[PDB]
Amino acid sequence: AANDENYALAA
Amino acid sequence: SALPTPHEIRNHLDDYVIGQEQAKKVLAVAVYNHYKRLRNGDTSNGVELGKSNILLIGPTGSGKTLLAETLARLLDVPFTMADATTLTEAGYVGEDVENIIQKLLQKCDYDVQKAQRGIVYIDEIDKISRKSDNPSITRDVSGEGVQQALLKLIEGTVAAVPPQGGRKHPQQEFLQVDTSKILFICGGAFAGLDKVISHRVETGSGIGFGATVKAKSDKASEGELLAQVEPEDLIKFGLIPEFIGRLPVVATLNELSEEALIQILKEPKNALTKQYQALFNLEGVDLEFRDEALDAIAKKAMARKTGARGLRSIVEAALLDTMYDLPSMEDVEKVVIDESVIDGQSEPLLIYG
Amino acid sequence: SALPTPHEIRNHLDDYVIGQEQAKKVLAVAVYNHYKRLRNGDTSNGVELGKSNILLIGPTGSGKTLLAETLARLLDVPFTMADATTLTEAGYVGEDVENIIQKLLQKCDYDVQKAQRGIVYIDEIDKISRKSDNPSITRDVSGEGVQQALLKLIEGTVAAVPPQGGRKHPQQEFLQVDTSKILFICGGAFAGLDKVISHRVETGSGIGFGATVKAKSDKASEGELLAQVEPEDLIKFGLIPEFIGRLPVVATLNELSEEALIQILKEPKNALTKQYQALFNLEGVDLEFRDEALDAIAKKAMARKTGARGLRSIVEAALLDTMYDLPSMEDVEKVVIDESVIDGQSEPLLIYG
Ligand SMILES: Nc1ncnc2c1ncn2[C@@H]1O[C@H](COP(=O)(O)OP(=O)(O)OP(O)(O)=S)[C@@H](O)[C@H]1O
Ligand SMILES: Nc1ncnc2c1ncn2[C@@H]1O[C@H](COP(=O)(O)OP(=O)(O)OP(O)(O)=S)[C@@H](O)[C@H]1O
Repeated sequence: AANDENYALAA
Repeated sequence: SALPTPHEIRNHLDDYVIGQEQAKKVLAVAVYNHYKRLRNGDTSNGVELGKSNILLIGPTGSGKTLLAETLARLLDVPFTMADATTLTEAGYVGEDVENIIQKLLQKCDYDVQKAQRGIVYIDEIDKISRKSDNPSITRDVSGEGVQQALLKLIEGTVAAVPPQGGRKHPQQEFLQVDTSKILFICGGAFAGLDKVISHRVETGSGIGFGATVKAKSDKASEGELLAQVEPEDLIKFGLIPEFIGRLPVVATLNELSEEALIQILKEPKNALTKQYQALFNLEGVDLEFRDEALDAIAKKAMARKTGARGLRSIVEAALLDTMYDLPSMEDVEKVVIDESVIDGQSEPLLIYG
Repeated sequence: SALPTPHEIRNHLDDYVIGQEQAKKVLAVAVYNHYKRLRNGDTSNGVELGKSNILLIGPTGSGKTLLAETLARLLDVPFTMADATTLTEAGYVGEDVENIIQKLLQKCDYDVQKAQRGIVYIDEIDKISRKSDNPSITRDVSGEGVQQALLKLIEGTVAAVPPQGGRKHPQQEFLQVDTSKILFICGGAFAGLDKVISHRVETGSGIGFGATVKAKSDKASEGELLAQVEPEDLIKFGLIPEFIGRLPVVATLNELSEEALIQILKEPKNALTKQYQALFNLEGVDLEFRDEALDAIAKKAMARKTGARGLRSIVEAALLDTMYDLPSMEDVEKVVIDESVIDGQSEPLLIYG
């Protein structure tokens, strides 16, 4: 999977 | 089948640990009670049995960490060991407190029921102690944030433990594991706690004629001061009253002595002498020691004030030159260490044949 | 297969190192003992072996960093270096302590099993020492904090490191690398430690007629004082007693002299003089040195107090004008350097074929 499994991220 | 009595558990620990009877009894009693609570899972009695956590306050190299590792070899329920230093409150790059539960789940094959009845050990608890000198204006996440987060977890609360523990996204789904019955054991070598206790217990300072004068020899030993420990003293160290309140059981450890240290060389299952003796056996060489040599070694280690770990330093120094050329020689069967060898006035007596 | 003996290991290290027999012996024994622990699971008897971490103390340019780099050439297990200054407490912008283990995995292609028996070297460990931080006015993430995190890591514990930087959130499966069998070597130059040891060794109970001891003392070299180092002295330098307790064996280094520097210029394989010879040989030009020149070089190096690294500065400064125009002309077969050339009152002699 070139794209990450999670698009949203948390800082 | 049948819950083992505390005597059986204590006897097993004696094979790997020497001394510290109070700590052994407290740990054995806690395990015995935990097993009994697990047995009556239905809880026919109307009253809801409440758990009691344990705290360990002892000097460095006193067997605090060793006791936890040895207990795992005898326990049957899940057991885990964590480090409080790496812990950080939620919402920061540091791992969350809930990650500890994730580790326990791995041991029990991700079983919620098993994790609820599991045991957890914590180390370096003294490091997270707050700094009274530091003003409250600056937020502390490593020391203060961890204590505040462990309050609900220790007392018993539902924790949204992640499946793997790597990250905790709000949108992500997490497993719910209650901690109402889980037992936690905290340990740590509180540095400077004896000074606070002595100031409060003695209160003998004063230069005036009326004020009493106390000699330095009259001062109690560090181990003795630790015995007269109260929650108020720990609060001065930097622990919030809420955290210490969750820990009603307090246990202390005594510093090792020359006579006790001598036993550590041979009585333990994995004693230092056994490791070195076996290390020489796999090379076709025999190793022997003398009781007089052990006394000198223990006496020197006490000066280092580093605990049992100091013994490894002394042995390495004496046998440094030996191993440097041990396999180079030939026609050697046994090696004998004399008392003078430890003092540096002689070399090991090689046995040929 | 047969494990190499310490003598063979010392011979290879003696090529790239000079006058470090004491340090070379300790390193050779450790690697030899480490390999023995790898061939057998625990022992023929069945008891596990505790590891012994090495602590290297020596002035700058004494070969502390060189020893680790040279040792990697003879090691058949994963090896990696680290910087203590970068390390910081968890939950901070600074590099995490667990990242050190991550570097080791890179060497063995992310193999958890190989890393478990790897060797790790740490440099400039004195930087994390406390600087009069005994009151603990504020927590030091770069200092005392780093030591606390390394306490359990050196002893042995599970480390959660991402296999591929958290590829996917579900089923992350963070690698659990136990460091119970991973050797650790710490090294750093300590400034002021000699004075601490001198004060302890210095006699004199009191001043005045009442004093029963004259307090006579004699000047001692830096290396001599470091040999008498004890854990108590390190504690006063700003190190936690628990931390030093994890390093049982301590090795010291000495300074260099004219004879040592002179030998280092020609005896080692990758010597400074040999490097310049190869750089000139490829251009069809031969280079030769003289004993008198090396003497001036050694004196100038120790006169500037720049250590072994200062040698390069003097050599290049003497051959700057020489190589600035060497490619221009031709028909030159050999070059000769004299003592007067180093002094700056002469010039190198050129030989035409
Ligand atoms: N009674 C004992 N019997 C055998 N080994 C012991 C004993 N007490 C200490 N040790 C040794 O000391 C080490 C265990 O140190 P611990 O006392 O458990 O930890 P600590 O030094 O008190 O603080 P931490 O948590 O390790 S930073 C091991 O190397 C043990 O072999
Ligand atoms: N005995 C030696 N033989 C050859 N080169 C040496 C020797 N001792 C030092 N060097 C040189 O010194 C450099 C390596 O630095 P070190 O000697 O390890 O000093 P250091 O301890 O690394 O200083 P730092 O910056 O505090 S790590 C290289 O340029 C080596 O060539």
